[PDB]
Formats: sequence, C-alpha cells, structure tokens
Amino acid sequence: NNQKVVAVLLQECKQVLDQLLLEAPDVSEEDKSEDQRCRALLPSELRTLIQEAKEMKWPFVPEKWQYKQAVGPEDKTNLKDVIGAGLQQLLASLRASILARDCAAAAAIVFLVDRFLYGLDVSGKLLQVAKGLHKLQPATPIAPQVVIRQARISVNSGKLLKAEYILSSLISNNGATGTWLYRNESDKVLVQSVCIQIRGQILQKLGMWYEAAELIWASIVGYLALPQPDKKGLSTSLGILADIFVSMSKNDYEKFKNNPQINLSLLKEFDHHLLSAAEACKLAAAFSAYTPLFVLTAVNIRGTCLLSYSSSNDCPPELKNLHLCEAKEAFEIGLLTKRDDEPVTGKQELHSFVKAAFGLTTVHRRLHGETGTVHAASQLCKEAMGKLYNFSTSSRSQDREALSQEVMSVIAQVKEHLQVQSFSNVDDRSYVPESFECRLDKLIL
Ligand SMILES: Nc1ncnc2c1ncn2[C@@H]1O[C@H](COP(=O)(O)OP(=O)(O)O[C@@H]2O[C@H]([C@@H](O)CO)[C@@H](O)[C@H](O)[C@@H]2O)[C@@H](O)[C@H]1O
Repeated sequence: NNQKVVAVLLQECKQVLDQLLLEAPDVSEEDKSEDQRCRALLPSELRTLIQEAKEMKWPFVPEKWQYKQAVGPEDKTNLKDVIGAGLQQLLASLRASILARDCAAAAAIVFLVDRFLYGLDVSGKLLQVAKGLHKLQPATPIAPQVVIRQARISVNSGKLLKAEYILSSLISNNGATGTWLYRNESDKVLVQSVCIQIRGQILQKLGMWYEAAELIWASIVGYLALPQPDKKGLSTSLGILADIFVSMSKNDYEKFKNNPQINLSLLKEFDHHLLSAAEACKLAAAFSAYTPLFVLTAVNIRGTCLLSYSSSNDCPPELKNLHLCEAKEAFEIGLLTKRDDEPVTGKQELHSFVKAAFGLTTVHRRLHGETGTVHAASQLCKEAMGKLYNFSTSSRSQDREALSQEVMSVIAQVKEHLQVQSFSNVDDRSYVPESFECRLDKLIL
C-alpha cells in the first residue's frame, strides 16, 4: 500500500493493455483460470462488491453508513479498511482480468480501488488503465465516479475548463456517460450533485466566494433530494461551505445571509461568518461520526474559527470564555479521533493531528496565559511539526512509518500534558460527543 509500488503496478497494467492492443485476442485457458482463481481468493465482501460494481448497481461505491439512518454496528465501518487490506490482491485480480480480456470486470476493480488510489495520489495511472480498457473494448462501462475522478485531478492541476467540460457534460445531460446504465433516476441526481459540489470547489479556487457558497448550497439540496440522502456528501459540502465562509468578507457573508432562497438554519441563527463556519463544521463532523479523519478536519476548522472569533473585537467579553471552551472541545475531539496506538497513514491525517495539537495549545495559552504546561506542550508541538515535515519530505517508507509513529507518540504526550478526557457517548463507535447531534432536519428552517 505504497504510492510508488501501486503506481508501478498500474503502469505495468497499462503496458499490458497496450500490448493486447497489438495482439489478436487469444485468451488461453490458463488466463481464464488465473482470473477466476485471483477473484475467488478475495474475501467474500470484495467479491460481492466486484459483482455489484460490474453490474452497475451504483455510480459511486457506497459506504455502509452513508445512506442508512437507523445505523448499527455492521454499518459503522469504512471501505478504506477492507480495500486497503486486500489492495495487493485486488490489483493482482485486476491484472488477471486484463489478461483474460474481461474489461468489464477489470473496470469494476478500477471502480472499487478508485477512492483508495485517489488517497495515494495515483489516480492518473489508474485512469490510464481505464483508458486502455476503453481502447480494447469500447463498450466497457466506466463508473461516473471514475470520470469525475478525472475532473478532480484536472481541478487539482489547474485545468479548470477541462474539468468543467466533464462536470458540465454530466450536469447538463442528467449524468449520462459512456455505456453506463443507471438503475434508478435518483443516482443521476446524485452524480449531478457531486459535480455541482466540484463546481463550488472550482469557484472557491477562483475566489468567487459568494457564487461558490451558492453552488455548495445547491449540492446540499441535491444530496437531500435523494431517496436516501447522502450523509457523506452533506458532510463534505458543509466543510467546503465552512472554508468558504472563512474566506468570505463580512459583506460577502451578509449578502449570502440576506438571500431568502437559502433555507439554512445556520445562516439565520448566526450573524458572524466565523460562527456560521464553526456550526457548519460541527454538523459536518456529526454527519461523518464514524470516519475519524473527516471528523478531525471538521473539528480542526471549527476550533480555528472559535479561536479566531474569541480574540476578535466582535466577540462580547461574556462569551469569550465560552467560545474558547468550544474551541477546546473541538481540538480535544480531533485528538481523540485516534485511540490507543493504531498506525496513522497519510500526510493529511498526520498534519491534521499536529494541527489539533497546535490548536489546543493555543487555546490553553489563551485561557491560562504562558504557563509551564503551555511551554511544554508548545515544545512537543514544535517537535511534532519537525518530525511531520521530515515525514512529508522523506521518500523512504520505513522512515515514514517511524516518523509517523513518533509524531503520534508526541501527540499522545500533548494529550497527556493537557488532560484531554474521553467524552461520554452511548455509541462507542461514534467519534463525536452526543452534543454533536446528527439531525438533518435542523439544517433547514
Ligand atoms: N465527510 C467528509 N468530510 C470531509 N472531507 C471529505 C469527506 N468525504 C470525502 N472527503 C474528501 O473529499 C475528496 C473526494 O472524496 P472521494 O470520497 O474520494 O470521492 P468519490 O470516491 O467520488 O465518492 C463520492 O463522494 C461524494 C462527496 O462526498 C465528495 O465529493 C459523495 O457525495 C458520494 O456519495 C460518493 O461517496 C477526498 O480528498 C476526500 O478525502
């Protein structure tokens, strides 16, 4: 599960597809047998997911908690774990399906690993494999999630018009793409809603804060328009909306707030853009209570907003301590997203943990001045930042594992020196306090 290894394997798959383009179809019984074998040795859950993806059951691979309201223990997991555990074998089955010229199945595996590989910043090579599949057998259906993935890397690269042709093609034509078949009409609205969200991100990249916020609101409406509302998308859009609220000026936020078409409770309940942002982050963390990373990012932004507002001249002195305590709670939740000592992978998650440490130390400095524990916690924070940037710059996998473990050890030490106490929740699988009520009805007035 390394970027370089996976990237090289995807390159090999692409080379195989090119060679098959030069060769005439002659699938040997060995090829078919190794295809069936490689798929059969995968765990049952992944075989089911592969068959469902191949059958075009959904345009996105869903999470068990994403569409269910009456959630339970079997729903409170994330596919990152099962996919990450069988990634090597999923790629072996991908190569095997390519050699068997079963491009529909190979595309199904591409669909399955798409999200995890985006986390590894290797979506380009994966999309090269998809293009080779389409070159061999043009009728091979490609999931809208993968097309949108192309849009995503194009936005991340600054190719805004290129991404916008993809997004606009999906939006203006009811999500139609290639030879993909929707089983119901609502999945089209879902694809449209993700594309509209990405339009919001494009306008955010351009600093058109008001219109970006409007598009994000539209994506929220679309997520609510589904038979089962998309809680994951709502969490994402609430976070993006929070960042936009932070970047907005006060006149931007006032113009957005005075638009009656936008029936957001937080828009009419708060008058300061940082407080609206903090509330939007609270809701975003509530809506992804079983995915600790997004809870951590959301509460990080929340704590930053409350820290910034508490020091503002717009904050009444009676509430300064209350908002500082709210920021303290937020950063505490963020640090509590990691329990006991499980490894932490990814520069983003690590960076978010150090961000939570800096936030909590800053809040303590605001509450108790320059105490000794603020100095010790500050030293631990700077150490964690040093090992963090060493991690980000290192190319040796073992150094990255070691620096990650050390950085998390430091994080645990700031947790001890600052007395972060676990919160009470009747849902031991949830990463948010009960105060963070997951209520979709309160989003709307
Ligand atoms: N709840 C969340 N909070 C904060 N950040 C989040 C988040 N969920 C995802 N992210 C970040 O957004 C980036 C793209 O996400 P993805 O899961 O890689 O996209 P995709 O595989 O197409 O899955 C679809 O995502 C839609 C939105 O949530 C994101 O566009 C959902 O509405 C669809 O139902 C579907 O799940 C990435 O950087 C991730 O870390």
